[PDB]
Amino acid sequence: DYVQVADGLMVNKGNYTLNVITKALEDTTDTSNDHLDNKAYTGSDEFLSQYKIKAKAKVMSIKIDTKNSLVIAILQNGLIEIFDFKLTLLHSFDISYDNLKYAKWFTENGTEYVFVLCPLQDDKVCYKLLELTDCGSGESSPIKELSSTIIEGFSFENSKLCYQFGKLYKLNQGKIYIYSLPHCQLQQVIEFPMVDKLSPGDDLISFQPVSVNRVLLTVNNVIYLLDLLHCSTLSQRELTHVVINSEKSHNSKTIAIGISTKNGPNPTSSLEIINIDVGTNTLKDSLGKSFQVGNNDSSVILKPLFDDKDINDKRVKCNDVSGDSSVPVLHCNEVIEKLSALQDNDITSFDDIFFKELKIKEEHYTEKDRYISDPGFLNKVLDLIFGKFPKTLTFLLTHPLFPLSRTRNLLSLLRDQPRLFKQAIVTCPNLPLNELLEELFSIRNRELLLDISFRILQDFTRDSIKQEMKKLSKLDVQNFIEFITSGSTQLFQLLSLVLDSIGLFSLEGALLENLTLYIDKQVEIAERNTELWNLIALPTYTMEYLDI
Amino acid sequence: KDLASATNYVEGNARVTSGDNFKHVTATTTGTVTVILSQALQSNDHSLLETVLNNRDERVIRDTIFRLKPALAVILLERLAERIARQTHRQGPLNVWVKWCLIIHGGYLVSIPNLMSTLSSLHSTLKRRSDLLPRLLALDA
Amino acid sequence: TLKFANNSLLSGIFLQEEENNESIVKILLGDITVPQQAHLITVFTNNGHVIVLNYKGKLVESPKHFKISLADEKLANVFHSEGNYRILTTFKHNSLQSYRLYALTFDDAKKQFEVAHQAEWHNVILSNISSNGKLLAHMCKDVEHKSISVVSLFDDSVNLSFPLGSILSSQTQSLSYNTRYVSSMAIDNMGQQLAVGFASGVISIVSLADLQIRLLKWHIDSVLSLSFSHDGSYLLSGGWEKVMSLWQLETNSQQFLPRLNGIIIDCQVLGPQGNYYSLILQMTENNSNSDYQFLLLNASDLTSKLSINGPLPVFNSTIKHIQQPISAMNTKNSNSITSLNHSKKKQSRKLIKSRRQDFTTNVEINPINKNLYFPHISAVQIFDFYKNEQVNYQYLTSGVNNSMGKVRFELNLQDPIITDLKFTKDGQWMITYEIEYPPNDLLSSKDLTHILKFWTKNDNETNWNLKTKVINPHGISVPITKILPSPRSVNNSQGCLTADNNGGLKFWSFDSHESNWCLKKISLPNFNHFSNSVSLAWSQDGSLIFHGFDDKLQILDFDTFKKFESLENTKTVSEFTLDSEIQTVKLINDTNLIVATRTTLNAINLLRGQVINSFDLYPFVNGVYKNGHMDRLITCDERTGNIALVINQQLTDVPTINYKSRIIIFDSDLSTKLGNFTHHEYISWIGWNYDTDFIFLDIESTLGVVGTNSDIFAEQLHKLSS
Amino acid sequence: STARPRIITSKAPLLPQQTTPEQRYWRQYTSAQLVKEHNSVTHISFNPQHPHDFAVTSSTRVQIFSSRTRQVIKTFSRFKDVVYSASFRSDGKLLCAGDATGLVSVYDSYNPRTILLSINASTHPTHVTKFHTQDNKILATASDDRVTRLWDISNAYEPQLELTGATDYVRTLSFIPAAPHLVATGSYDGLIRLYDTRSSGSTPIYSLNHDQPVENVIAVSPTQIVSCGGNNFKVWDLTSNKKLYERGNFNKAVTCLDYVENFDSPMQSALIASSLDGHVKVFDPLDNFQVKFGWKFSGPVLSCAVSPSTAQGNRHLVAGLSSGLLAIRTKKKKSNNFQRMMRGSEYQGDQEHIIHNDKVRSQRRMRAFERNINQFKWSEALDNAFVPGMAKELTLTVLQELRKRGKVRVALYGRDESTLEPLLNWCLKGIEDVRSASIVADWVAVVLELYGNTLESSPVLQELMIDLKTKVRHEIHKSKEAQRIEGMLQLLT
RNA sequence: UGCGAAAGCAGUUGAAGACAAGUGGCUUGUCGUUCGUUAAAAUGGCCUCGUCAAACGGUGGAGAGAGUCGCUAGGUGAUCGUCAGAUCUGCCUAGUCUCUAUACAGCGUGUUUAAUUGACAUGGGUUGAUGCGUA
Repeated sequence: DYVQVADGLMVNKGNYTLNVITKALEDTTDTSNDHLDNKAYTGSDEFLSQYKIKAKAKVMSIKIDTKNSLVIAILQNGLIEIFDFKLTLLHSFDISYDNLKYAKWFTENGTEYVFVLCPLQDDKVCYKLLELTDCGSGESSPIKELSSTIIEGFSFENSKLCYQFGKLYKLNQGKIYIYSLPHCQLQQVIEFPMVDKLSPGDDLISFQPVSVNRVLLTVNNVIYLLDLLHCSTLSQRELTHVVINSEKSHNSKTIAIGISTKNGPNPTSSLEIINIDVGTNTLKDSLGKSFQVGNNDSSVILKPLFDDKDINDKRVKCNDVSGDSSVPVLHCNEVIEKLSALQDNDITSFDDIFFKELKIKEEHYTEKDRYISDPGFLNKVLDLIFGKFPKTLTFLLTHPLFPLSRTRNLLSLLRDQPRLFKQAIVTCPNLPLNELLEELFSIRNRELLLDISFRILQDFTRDSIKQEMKKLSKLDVQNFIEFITSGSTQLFQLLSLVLDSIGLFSLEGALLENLTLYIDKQVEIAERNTELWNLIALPTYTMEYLDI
Repeated sequence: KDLASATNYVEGNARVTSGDNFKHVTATTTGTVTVILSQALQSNDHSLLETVLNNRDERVIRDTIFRLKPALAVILLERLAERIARQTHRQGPLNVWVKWCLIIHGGYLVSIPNLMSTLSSLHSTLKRRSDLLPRLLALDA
Repeated sequence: TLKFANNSLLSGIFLQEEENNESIVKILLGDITVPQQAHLITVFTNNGHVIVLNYKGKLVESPKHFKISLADEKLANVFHSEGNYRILTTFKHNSLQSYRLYALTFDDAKKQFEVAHQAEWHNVILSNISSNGKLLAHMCKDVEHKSISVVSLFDDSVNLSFPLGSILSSQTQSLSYNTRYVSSMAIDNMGQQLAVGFASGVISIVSLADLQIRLLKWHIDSVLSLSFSHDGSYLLSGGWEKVMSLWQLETNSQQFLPRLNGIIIDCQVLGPQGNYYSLILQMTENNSNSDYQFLLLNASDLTSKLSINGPLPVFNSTIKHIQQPISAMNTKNSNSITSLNHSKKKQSRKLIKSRRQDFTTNVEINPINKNLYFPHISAVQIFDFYKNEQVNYQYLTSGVNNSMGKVRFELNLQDPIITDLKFTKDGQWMITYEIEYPPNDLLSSKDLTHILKFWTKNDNETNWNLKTKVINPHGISVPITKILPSPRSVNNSQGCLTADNNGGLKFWSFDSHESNWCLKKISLPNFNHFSNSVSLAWSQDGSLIFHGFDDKLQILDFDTFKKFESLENTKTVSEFTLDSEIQTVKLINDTNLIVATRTTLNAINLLRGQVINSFDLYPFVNGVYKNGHMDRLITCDERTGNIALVINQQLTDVPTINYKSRIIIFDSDLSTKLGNFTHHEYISWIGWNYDTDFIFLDIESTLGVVGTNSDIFAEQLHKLSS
Repeated sequence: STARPRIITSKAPLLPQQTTPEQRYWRQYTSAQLVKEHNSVTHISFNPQHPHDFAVTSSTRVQIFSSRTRQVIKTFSRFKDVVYSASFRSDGKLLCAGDATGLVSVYDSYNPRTILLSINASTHPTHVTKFHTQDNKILATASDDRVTRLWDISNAYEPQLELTGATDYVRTLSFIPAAPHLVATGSYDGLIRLYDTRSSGSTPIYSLNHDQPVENVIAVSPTQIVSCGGNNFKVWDLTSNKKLYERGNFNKAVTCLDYVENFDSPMQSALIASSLDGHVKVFDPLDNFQVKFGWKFSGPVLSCAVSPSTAQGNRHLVAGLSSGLLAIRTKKKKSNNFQRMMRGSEYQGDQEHIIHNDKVRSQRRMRAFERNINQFKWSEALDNAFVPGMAKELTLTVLQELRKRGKVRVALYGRDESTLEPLLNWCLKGIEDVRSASIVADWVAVVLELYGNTLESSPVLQELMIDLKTKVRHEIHKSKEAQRIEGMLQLLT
């Protein structure tokens, strides 16, 4: 359920700006910013800050300081604005609002008295909720969502100071209880391997899933249902997927606990205090084709053998449709034991490998359909005969007659026995067209030309033939035209393919006139035998005789 | 009408199409007629398009299409394709024009990204002209 | 509706997995138990049970049934008159039956009917009984040739007999066997005249007092049904043209009724004054099933008052002792005068010995109003199954389907076959694909035409309108193996995806600008091998298409319509070669997909890109279905699982003509067989209606489903004023 | 029982360049009239109100033509120099004409003898004069003085507003059709200026840079206006000051435009454009100003117009040429005792409880081949095919109905020399077409299958078979060379 | 008949019994007969319920037709003539040029995306085909 995995304060800006992200700093004085330059003034600094935000103006900036209140700064002009203290305990995570969207006087200690985005505007005292250890702000109808370690969930809306909903959510010590990408849920990660999505409108779990592996710095991206997560002691920022018109590619969120992983875009090099290197450069979560790439958070493969429909009085099976048998006696233990019975001292003989395989699979030794087989099992026995031991006459005849051979076929030109090579041309059911075109244009001038042109026509699309038969020289195609003119239907359309794929201008003249004369007489004989196939009263006076 | 009476078959004004309309994805040369042809194709001028392609001298057609700008060889070919689709006796004289447009402008309309989608009407016309060739082979046999 | 299987009262008569020759052979309107008091019917079956059933109000939970003391005889019919009751019985040389007539009585012990045995007829070829049931005629085969005998049964008023060579002409003895074969006979309510309808087409009214004949020649093919009116002055006849004629026997003047959607295999006047005609129409464009339409009609304006019909599917093969009816020539819709016995022997031997015993059909569900659309031959029966009656019937090809009753040579022409139809997922358009066949013995007799049509209706009108048709989609002479409607995310569920047997794909979509359904996308490969083991599936997102060609499940995207590609090569497996050619690629939801092929049944996940489960199909479905019909044999849901379905042809102590069905369901990627059901009869199609049920079609077309002072004054006044 | 299905006429797959509804409607403007004028027709306006007359401005006279006879009903000849513009007021009551001496003279329409007032505008030639389209008593005249003037027709001594600001040769006015304070003027320097008349008026509020010297500016919506000048025309959104379409589908300069709305047409709106090379074209404003139909005329077309939106009668397209002539194409449109005896036959059930209706509808008349196929006269149906006055698709559909339905051989059994010659003489013509040639192939194959002895006897269908042989030889050369072109562009993929 | 792809690829077509005709047999042919095999014709054709006229809306068209001996490309003939070439202002075809009620075709206008109105007593009687010529 991952995404494209690589890369081992105003929240909607990017580059070409001066500093739309001014943030606090660990083990430093208070705060800083950088460019790709805006001034770094003070928002009444020197306190116990843990994050820093702005009023989406960058000259009405602040230092969100742990003193129960905050003031404004002047990071562009020089003229400050006035303020007013509400509390005096811890306002280290202050988030100033837009023009009357979401603001309340909640500092750290259950005193969420509602107010506005001003220095003297007030509202009701909505401090009714208990001691909440995870208070976030979302835009359902702009709302403070409190998750309390008195454990209980509540959701108040700071649009009319109205408590929308609330229940008993038994949330433990979390890792990141971040609001969702469309904001409709709460993604709260458990410590090692889990991330549960809860319904953040009713305070209830909606899908409690496990995660892939160790990940600590996790936050929802600007996506549909996708999150990013950096490793704890790792610079690996992977992506997973559990904004929809023209989504984001960079500058989505900045919450990470890597090696100073501030201001995390896709190319996240030029940081705000860190000056680090960059990583992946993809977009957000797409619909459903990127999950074939990010096919993670499940790695639990076993050896899948063919089961059977369970025998609940199977003796009344009513005229089974086989020839003589009813069910093949499945022996997967003997399938595994045939590997030990084959990987032995039959280093040049077919007495302890070919007889072993044809005893484990009692067939006609060139035929399918008496299957019980696994592709990993066939690949491992093919590896054991590709080792110390093509001189077996049963095993490597009955298993290119198997539709799971898996790309160990490249040396089929590199070994040349006539009957095994022609059988691997006709019947081996996955073949590389590179080797097929090389065998086709490495001509031995025989009927195996017809047998290779047959398969290269009957399992590859014509343009995929053309693009990969551009990869030829010109002596090959000149001798191919010469051999066709010297001395059939599939090779005529193969000749059409080579003429389509050599290109437009870079040709010669004598070969072209020879091919012109040859195919002129070819169309004449085709026309005449098509004609052959489509080609497959009394007078007034007579004089006659009769018997005497 | 009766309740047991079946509904008869009626096409009405249904558009019957084929499966092949891919409409959706100093001097020393001659005295030619290509200024006439070019400002026939810049507008949609069927009258002087007819007076330029009732010229049927092969060298005139050849260097006319050679002097033609290759950005509008595709629309000259579209006009020729529609005219041989409609009038069937024009296919003799006018396909001399369409084979010369492909030979001379063999680079522009191989660099165009959708050849069949851009000159669908030629593909459909030639497919319906050459599809019945076994039938009249059997007929003349 | 008196449902038999609703209660053990008479489902105990027949619920067998093997024996359906227990049949219902006559209904009478009175009460045979107690006379002179009727709103309830007494049904005689073909074995000897006599059930008395109330059809006014609720059915009584214990009917008045008896079982008459009968020999090995098998109940031809019963007969009523004033008071008395007769019965007729069949028997055990040359294969002919033998009939025997009894009379009934009941009164002394009210459990048994006592019988009397009037007479016998020791070889019967053909028989008919008059409209009042007062006399009956039949044929004999007693030597040089056959014979004809009429007998009154409720009295010895008349019984005569004569060899039918005195009926037949002198021309017929030097002519074909159709001129002397007789396929119908009828008598009137006096026994004065008799209608002999021959297989050559003529009718002959003999006058029974003096054996003088009169010939009526209109039917150009065989005469299949005759009846007289009550006064005997009008003769209804019906044959292979779909025209009911009625002969004014005074002036020999026909009145016709010409386009009756089936050949008339029985017609009779019905009322006391003869104000209704009841007809049986055999509807023989499909040769795989004998599907009869019951149609009475008022005689005044000849309008179909109360036409009755079951569901009409067309199975891939002939079903169970089905014989297409007699005619003059042996055609592809009938059989000649000779080949009925050889054809039934060959059909029994084909059901016994052979291997391709697949008679499965495609049925669709309209996703708006949940009625199901059986595509008949060149037509569709729209039929809703919450009242099991036909909505309507519509011709969708351009044949001679309706304009003409085809006869002796012309029955060797077939109208175009509708082989696919699918609705778009909002039920707004119906895509249909048809194979137009050419007539034989001309140059173009060996190239078919393939036509793909697009139909529209609003949610009120019952019949669809053709908005566009494309003749030869995918090219000339190439078929369409599979059409697939598109999900609600491509063109607002207004796209279709058609597949070739070259592996070519065409995406068609309706755009409003050029107000027609046009060809949007194309991916054609040009191979030199063909296979009709093609399947198709789409992601619900509308992003990637799973093209299950033979031995190969390609993965295409939708934006560039070629095979799927990521440049990072994050094990981008975009092909799955399996052990045999695949016939279902059904993706249950966007995680995983179930492939079914002729040996195994695999399942493949894509959020964990490998095989998760597999099952064994080869012992069950080996070489018995045609390649491309497992898609109609198995189906899915949108949330709650997937349905496999196998068939066991039963056995004796060799296979037989009897079948049983084993349907199984799975939830959530082949995890648990949480449904293991067995049905008593062959099953032909299963499919998910869009509200979490699965409907299936039995081979005898029962649709089943797998789911999840003043008071006495009032009484006496309603009596005395009714 | 049903009714009998009608014989469906064989329609093939559609060929390219089909007849669109727009071009069917615009092609039924026919019966052209050519009226030779004394000089080039420079302007033409229509009466708005009873929109049934039009004024043509030739040199030194203005002729009002009627829209039912197309003759000059009335004429205005008392101008001293070349009269340039002549338009009707929005009430259609009076007619203004700008003249080459800068003397706007407004008469009343349908009375050429009463000149109502003669505004003496600039000493330069006055080239465009039109009344307001909202207001009635103001008249806008632009001249070769690079300044337009708004005149109140009560105070006709000084102009009530003087819209200056343009650098060269203002040749067009226009008014914006919902805001009546808004005058868009267009000059030979490009630069459509437009003015708010409540302001000073010596400065435009903005300017639209058509790069070519504009020839006309009209207003389509209350928001968008179209300016023609040079080889193209451009459309401009006016609330956003911004160009959004440009069509350059001409060879020479577009001289004039006009626009139609809501009239009886498949096209809900139509802008037609006249362009100095012979062409007048119609563009549909709803699908992105795409061209739908056009006319070619016998010289450079200087001005054009159509009948207004409410024409209710004979509808006109008029185009005046620079050659000096005028082209009109129009589309057109027993006893009281006995009645008292037969009174009730027009009642149709108004006060009546139940109303029964079973009169069947009368369908189209059956042709002779269709009723013969119905009557199973199959040889007579073939005979009815090969009459001379039959459509080619009708001969094809009766051949196809006899092919699918019954028997080619039944239709061909009793024939001889004189009764086969129609079939083969049509097969000569039908072998050329793609849509017929399969049917022609199997019909000729069957007739030579079962008339191979009449081939020997009659020499006068031997020659018909030889002509058919050379026809199939030409057609097979064509069907071979089409496959060669198909391959030679298959090479170019 | 089987496997197939729509091409094709393998397989054929026995026996018994009864009856009919022809000359108890023999020959031939049938079978509302059985077992085994995967295995053209009896002069005999489709109902009434209302037609006609004029519009209108979509859908196709090979356009339905008429000219100009006007251009481009051809195919070819009568007589004479050594040919050269003459007269027939030689003929025919296709394209172009010009014009028309898009003349042509089809479906629909009962509700449909769209689009219809009007005439007529929808009878009975007598001639009407031997009364007719413009050929």
